[PDB]
Amino acid sequence: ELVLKDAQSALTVSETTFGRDFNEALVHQVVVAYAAGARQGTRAQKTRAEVTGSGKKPWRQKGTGRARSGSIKSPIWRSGGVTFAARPQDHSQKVNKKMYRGALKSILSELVRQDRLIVVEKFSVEAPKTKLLAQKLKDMALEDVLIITGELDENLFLAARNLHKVDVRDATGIDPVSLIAFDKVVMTADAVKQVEEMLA
Amino acid sequence: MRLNTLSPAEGSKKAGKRLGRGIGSGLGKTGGRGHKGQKSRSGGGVRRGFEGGQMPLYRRLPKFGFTSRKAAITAEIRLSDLAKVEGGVVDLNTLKAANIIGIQIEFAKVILAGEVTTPVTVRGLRVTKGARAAIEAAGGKIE
Amino acid sequence: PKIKTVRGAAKRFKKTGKGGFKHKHANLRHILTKKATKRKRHLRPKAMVSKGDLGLVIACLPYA
Amino acid sequence: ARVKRGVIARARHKKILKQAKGYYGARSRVYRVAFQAVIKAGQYAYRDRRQRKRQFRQLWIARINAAARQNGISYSKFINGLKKASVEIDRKILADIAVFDKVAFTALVEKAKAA
RNA sequence: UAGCGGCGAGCGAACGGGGAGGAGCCCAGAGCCUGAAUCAGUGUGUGUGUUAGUGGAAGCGUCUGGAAAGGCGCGCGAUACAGGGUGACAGCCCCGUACACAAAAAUGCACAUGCUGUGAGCUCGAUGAGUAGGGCGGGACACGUGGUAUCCUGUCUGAAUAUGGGGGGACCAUCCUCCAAGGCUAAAUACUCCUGACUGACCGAUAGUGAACCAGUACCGUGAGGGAAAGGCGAAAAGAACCCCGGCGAGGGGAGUGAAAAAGAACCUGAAACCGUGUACGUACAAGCAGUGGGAGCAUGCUUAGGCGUGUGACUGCGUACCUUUUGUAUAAUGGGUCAGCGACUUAUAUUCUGUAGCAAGGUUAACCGAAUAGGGGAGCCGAAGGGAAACCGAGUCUUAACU
Ligand SMILES: [Mg+2]
Ligand SMILES: [Mg+2]
Ligand SMILES: [Mg+2]
Ligand SMILES: [Mg+2]
Ligand SMILES: [Mg+2]
Ligand SMILES: [Mg+2]
Ligand SMILES: [Mg+2]
Ligand SMILES: [Mg+2]
Ligand SMILES: [Mg+2]
Ligand SMILES: [Mg+2]
Ligand SMILES: [Mg+2]
Ligand SMILES: [Mg+2]
Ligand SMILES: [Mg+2]
Ligand SMILES: [Mg+2]
Ligand SMILES: [Mg+2]
Ligand SMILES: [Mg+2]
Ligand SMILES: [Mg+2]
Ligand SMILES: [Mg+2]
Ligand SMILES: [Mg+2]
Ligand SMILES: [Mg+2]
Ligand SMILES: [Mg+2]
Ligand SMILES: [Mg+2]
Ligand SMILES: [Mg+2]
Ligand SMILES: [Mg+2]
Ligand SMILES: [Mg+2]
Ligand SMILES: [Mg+2]
Ligand SMILES: [Mg+2]
Ligand SMILES: [Mg+2]
Ligand SMILES: [Mg+2]
Ligand SMILES: [Mg+2]
Ligand SMILES: [Mg+2]
Ligand SMILES: [Mg+2]
Ligand SMILES: [Mg+2]
Ligand SMILES: [Mg+2]
Ligand SMILES: [Mg+2]
Ligand SMILES: [Mg+2]
Ligand SMILES: [Mg+2]
Ligand SMILES: [Mg+2]
Ligand SMILES: [Mg+2]
Ligand SMILES: [Mg+2]
Ligand SMILES: [Mg+2]
Ligand SMILES: [Mg+2]
Ligand SMILES: [Mg+2]
Ligand SMILES: [Mg+2]
Ligand SMILES: [Mg+2]
Ligand SMILES: [Mg+2]
Ligand SMILES: [Mg+2]
Ligand SMILES: [Mg+2]
Ligand SMILES: [Mg+2]
Ligand SMILES: [Mg+2]
Ligand SMILES: [Mg+2]
Ligand SMILES: [Mg+2]
Ligand SMILES: [Mg+2]
Ligand SMILES: [Mg+2]
Ligand SMILES: [Mg+2]
Ligand SMILES: [Mg+2]
Ligand SMILES: [Mg+2]
Ligand SMILES: [Mg+2]
Ligand SMILES: [Mg+2]
Ligand SMILES: [Mg+2]
Ligand SMILES: [Mg+2]
Ligand SMILES: [Mg+2]
Ligand SMILES: [Mg+2]
Ligand SMILES: [Mg+2]
Ligand SMILES: [Mg+2]
Ligand SMILES: [Mg+2]
Ligand SMILES: [Mg+2]
Ligand SMILES: [Mg+2]
Ligand SMILES: [Mg+2]
Ligand SMILES: [Mg+2]
Ligand SMILES: [Mg+2]
Ligand SMILES: [Mg+2]
Ligand SMILES: [Mg+2]
Ligand SMILES: [Mg+2]
Ligand SMILES: [Mg+2]
Ligand SMILES: [Mg+2]
Ligand SMILES: [Mg+2]
Ligand SMILES: [Mg+2]
Ligand SMILES: [Mg+2]
Ligand SMILES: [Mg+2]
Ligand SMILES: [Mg+2]
Ligand SMILES: [Mg+2]
Ligand SMILES: [Mg+2]
Ligand SMILES: [Mg+2]
Ligand SMILES: [Mg+2]
Ligand SMILES: [Mg+2]
Ligand SMILES: [Mg+2]
Ligand SMILES: [Mg+2]
Ligand SMILES: [Mg+2]
Ligand SMILES: [Mg+2]
Ligand SMILES: [Mg+2]
Ligand SMILES: [Mg+2]
Ligand SMILES: [Mg+2]
Ligand SMILES: [Mg+2]
Ligand SMILES: [Mg+2]
Ligand SMILES: [Mg+2]
Ligand SMILES: [Mg+2]
Ligand SMILES: [Mg+2]
Ligand SMILES: [Mg+2]
Ligand SMILES: [Mg+2]
Ligand SMILES: [Mg+2]
Ligand SMILES: [Mg+2]
Ligand SMILES: [Mg+2]
Ligand SMILES: [Mg+2]
Ligand SMILES: [Mg+2]
Ligand SMILES: [Mg+2]
Ligand SMILES: [Mg+2]
Ligand SMILES: [Mg+2]
Ligand SMILES: [Mg+2]
Ligand SMILES: [Mg+2]
Ligand SMILES: [Mg+2]
Ligand SMILES: [Mg+2]
Ligand SMILES: [Mg+2]
Ligand SMILES: [Mg+2]
Ligand SMILES: [Mg+2]
Ligand SMILES: [Mg+2]
Ligand SMILES: [Mg+2]
Ligand SMILES: [Mg+2]
Ligand SMILES: [Mg+2]
Ligand SMILES: [Mg+2]
Ligand SMILES: [Mg+2]
Ligand SMILES: [Mg+2]
Ligand SMILES: [Mg+2]
Ligand SMILES: [Mg+2]
Ligand SMILES: [Mg+2]
Ligand SMILES: [Mg+2]
Ligand SMILES: [Mg+2]
Ligand SMILES: [Mg+2]
Ligand SMILES: [Mg+2]
Ligand SMILES: [Mg+2]
Ligand SMILES: [Mg+2]
Ligand SMILES: [Mg+2]
Ligand SMILES: [Mg+2]
Ligand SMILES: [Mg+2]
Ligand SMILES: [Mg+2]
Ligand SMILES: [Mg+2]
Ligand SMILES: [Mg+2]
Ligand SMILES: [Mg+2]
Ligand SMILES: [Mg+2]
Ligand SMILES: [Mg+2]
Ligand SMILES: [Mg+2]
Ligand SMILES: [Mg+2]
Ligand SMILES: [Mg+2]
Ligand SMILES: [Mg+2]
Repeated sequence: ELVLKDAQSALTVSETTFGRDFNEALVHQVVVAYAAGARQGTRAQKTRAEVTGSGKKPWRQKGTGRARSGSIKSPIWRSGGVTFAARPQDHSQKVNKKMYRGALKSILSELVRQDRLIVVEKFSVEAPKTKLLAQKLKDMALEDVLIITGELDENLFLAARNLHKVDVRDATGIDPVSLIAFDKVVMTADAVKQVEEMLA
Repeated sequence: MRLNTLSPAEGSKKAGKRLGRGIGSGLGKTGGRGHKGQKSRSGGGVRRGFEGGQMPLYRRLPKFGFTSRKAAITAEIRLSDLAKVEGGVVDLNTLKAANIIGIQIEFAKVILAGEVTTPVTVRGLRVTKGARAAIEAAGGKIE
Repeated sequence: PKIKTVRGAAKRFKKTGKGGFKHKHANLRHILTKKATKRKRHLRPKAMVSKGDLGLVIACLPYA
Repeated sequence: ARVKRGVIARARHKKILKQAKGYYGARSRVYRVAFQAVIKAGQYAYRDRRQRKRQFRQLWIARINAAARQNGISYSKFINGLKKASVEIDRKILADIAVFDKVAFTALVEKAKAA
């Protein structure tokens, strides 16, 4: 069960979803993988091939009292080479469905212990305005939050862009890193019901 | 847990062998590949199954057999995955929808893998002498 | 890219249930009249690959 | 991520050049030469911790042999005379007594004379 | 994988399946009837989009400082806390930003539709000859002439032509399947000299383009062609009026600006090599990798009324540099004039093994639909069964006539 702060209604949520042992390694791996997915990795140096110049030997092999050289472009020279030049690469890494679900089940269950998960009934601002949302969180005693909702209101969305420490994401689009990052998590009764069914 | 507080399980990560980095690294100067020779060099080493010019094992032995085309289009149905189709009818097209065997497999055979419960009438399918005892002992009549 | 099997090896070896490889014996193609029957009989069945040269087979054909 | 390494190297050279402070010529000024001298200084330092113990023993033994022969006994018979009288006093002290308190030392030789 | 292959090195399919995207028609021509589907223009309709743009919210007081955006304390706008500038770090000083509005004129689009101009329904009969195939020689097919189907042809030949011909991998015969010897067809696909916007676990002047700078310049070459080096005063030039020395010089010293001028243009920071000036000790009877353990004196500090630290190092025991390559190097074997910067086990996909996490006789998705790191999609793959060359049999099976 999960009590509310303006009703005290017994929302009987599943045991294994919101009440399991916090597996650290899984969560760590999934959040690290999620971070690694965020990278675009758009970078490139140029190999001795790719550098502009000639392939001609600056001086002949023998005869001259100098270190044998083949090109201007060689990485031991100045102004051309970079031995192992990088290529635009994809750092995103695979995560198993059961591991991603297991990690969400692991982190979302730990918020019930730490009391960061503030489950609520209907949560929605009157008109599309930040001023009201900023004021109404002072009564709720919140600052840095992830307001999860089932029915995503444009009124509520538009009202929480400009606020830095608030973020409004849909119950469908919850993430591993976000649930960990934010200092509290305000879930709607519908959103809990959706996420329960989604994670299963 | 916060974003900093997390950590991996002890044993997960293992750094990586960084060659050519001083004496203290152990490996460093000739990074774990000895002094001179073909193997030490960049792009070094020989190709697969090369025994220094001696006639390799994969050539000094005679080649045998031929690959059967009929063996490609036959399956070995394990009797454990028998009652997973449509009650108790397992011809071929029915079995194929259950994803037990591949699409291009006309011939097929049921072997004694163990465990049957429901009565399954195994029609239009070759069946083994041990499986014929089991399948009937469960209840279902073959053919 | 994927590893290419050393085809010549793929036709001379077959992977048994445990992991070892069966192979046909040499010295049973030609020049057989001078050979005694006891050799030719012993060379006829297939035989297992030795421990020493197992790594040379395993590398040549990584798939099966 | 490119790692420019001008900061760390200089610190490593500077650390060693500080250890070479006092030496003649490029051995103090020039890392490539200093680093050899600082290592060899370590090799000699490691060695001479063993030799310090040897040299001082010889140095004491010379003083004891000098102070004993004044009283009429050679070092060989003196130490045997002390060992036969079961005296546990070492060379370090015997040499120190031999220099400082000779009126004291005399009695040790007279004790060695008995045995 | 099946194959191909001095059956070596290597090369490497299709069938079938899951997806993206889907669309078809004209000719080798004769009736009635004919502008009606169709497009290809001159166009007409809004909607635009675009190349100029407009508005666009709400802060004050003290403290430190050269300077406030800073601290400190109280406000207020937020569909605007993207970002930039401003004398240090600005939601509210400025330019922007979100949001609502814009085009006289040229244009790129998607639908009405007047139209020089183009052909609908339906009869009866046509169905691409030096061609298909063949011999010879080459080539393309994963397929190297091999038992080699298939296609293309240089060369020499030669059918039937729909009661016909092609194909089904030598070939034949039955079945099935298509209809060559003429054409036109969007989308999914590849690319970015170029124009915008936006983003980086990209670089920050030996890096990043060769080129942050009047660089494809200087310079080199007959020429094709090669090809550099070189960034930063300060918030603001307030870039030093004026004296003094000097050659109505270079260069300095004062004065003056400024928070600061060892920030004064050879201009932030200013290392090291290298070259000096002055202070302390040692140093002109003393042999050698120049150090190292011992150690007198002398010179400097501290607190005490006695001991330490630091610099120096007379004299003295031991002591032949580093790297490389080697059986072995003080070696008179290699390499290094020194310093600073840069300079070498990497990246991608496959594979086996170790560790670790998930789930477990199961595990698991790939491309793709996705506003998208969810969730679909199990097409597949791998495992749970192997023996046999193979048919085939299967907790057995191979061998063999058969197995104690
Ligand atoms: Mg050339
Ligand atoms: Mg040379
Ligand atoms: Mg030279
Ligand atoms: Mg380089
Ligand atoms: Mg350059
Ligand atoms: Mg470069
Ligand atoms: Mg990787
Ligand atoms: Mg925070
Ligand atoms: Mg915004
Ligand atoms: Mg569950
Ligand atoms: Mg599910
Ligand atoms: Mg640890
Ligand atoms: Mg790596
Ligand atoms: Mg070692
Ligand atoms: Mg090794
Ligand atoms: Mg070497
Ligand atoms: Mg050797
Ligand atoms: Mg070697
Ligand atoms: Mg090479
Ligand atoms: Mg190689
Ligand atoms: Mg399947
Ligand atoms: Mg034998
Ligand atoms: Mg046999
Ligand atoms: Mg072994
Ligand atoms: Mg197999
Ligand atoms: Mg297999
Ligand atoms: Mg950097
Ligand atoms: Mg000294
Ligand atoms: Mg010292
Ligand atoms: Mg020098
Ligand atoms: Mg110095
Ligand atoms: Mg030694
Ligand atoms: Mg000793
Ligand atoms: Mg051969
Ligand atoms: Mg075929
Ligand atoms: Mg075919
Ligand atoms: Mg197909
Ligand atoms: Mg369409
Ligand atoms: Mg269409
Ligand atoms: Mg307009
Ligand atoms: Mg404004
Ligand atoms: Mg102020
Ligand atoms: Mg402060
Ligand atoms: Mg405050
Ligand atoms: Mg923006
Ligand atoms: Mg900003
Ligand atoms: Mg700003
Ligand atoms: Mg910028
Ligand atoms: Mg400042
Ligand atoms: Mg700030
Ligand atoms: Mg601030
Ligand atoms: Mg403020
Ligand atoms: Mg107009
Ligand atoms: Mg208009
Ligand atoms: Mg007008
Ligand atoms: Mg025009
Ligand atoms: Mg035709
Ligand atoms: Mg043909
Ligand atoms: Mg013919
Ligand atoms: Mg033919
Ligand atoms: Mg002929
Ligand atoms: Mg031909
Ligand atoms: Mg072609
Ligand atoms: Mg060829
Ligand atoms: Mg052949
Ligand atoms: Mg032809
Ligand atoms: Mg014919
Ligand atoms: Mg004719
Ligand atoms: Mg027809
Ligand atoms: Mg007809
Ligand atoms: Mg007929
Ligand atoms: Mg044919
Ligand atoms: Mg056939
Ligand atoms: Mg046709
Ligand atoms: Mg035709
Ligand atoms: Mg046609
Ligand atoms: Mg043709
Ligand atoms: Mg088109
Ligand atoms: Mg289309
Ligand atoms: Mg714009
Ligand atoms: Mg970044
Ligand atoms: Mg930087
Ligand atoms: Mg440059
Ligand atoms: Mg610089
Ligand atoms: Mg460019
Ligand atoms: Mg120019
Ligand atoms: Mg000239
Ligand atoms: Mg010229
Ligand atoms: Mg002046
Ligand atoms: Mg004057
Ligand atoms: Mg004058
Ligand atoms: Mg003059
Ligand atoms: Mg001047
Ligand atoms: Mg002047
Ligand atoms: Mg002045
Ligand atoms: Mg004056
Ligand atoms: Mg004055
Ligand atoms: Mg002043
Ligand atoms: Mg002042
Ligand atoms: Mg100053
Ligand atoms: Mg200052
Ligand atoms: Mg001044
Ligand atoms: Mg001044
Ligand atoms: Mg000063
Ligand atoms: Mg001054
Ligand atoms: Mg500055
Ligand atoms: Mg300066
Ligand atoms: Mg300086
Ligand atoms: Mg200096
Ligand atoms: Mg002096
Ligand atoms: Mg003096
Ligand atoms: Mg003197
Ligand atoms: Mg003399
Ligand atoms: Mg002297
Ligand atoms: Mg001399
Ligand atoms: Mg000597
Ligand atoms: Mg010396
Ligand atoms: Mg010393
Ligand atoms: Mg000492
Ligand atoms: Mg001393
Ligand atoms: Mg000393
Ligand atoms: Mg003194
Ligand atoms: Mg004093
Ligand atoms: Mg000496
Ligand atoms: Mg010596
Ligand atoms: Mg060498
Ligand atoms: Mg050796
Ligand atoms: Mg040698
Ligand atoms: Mg030696
Ligand atoms: Mg030498
Ligand atoms: Mg040599
Ligand atoms: Mg060397
Ligand atoms: Mg060098
Ligand atoms: Mg040299
Ligand atoms: Mg490696
Ligand atoms: Mg576990
Ligand atoms: Mg478990
Ligand atoms: Mg299951
Ligand atoms: Mg799909
Ligand atoms: Mg697969
Ligand atoms: Mg499979
Ligand atoms: Mg099998
Ligand atoms: Mg019989
Ligand atoms: Mg029998």
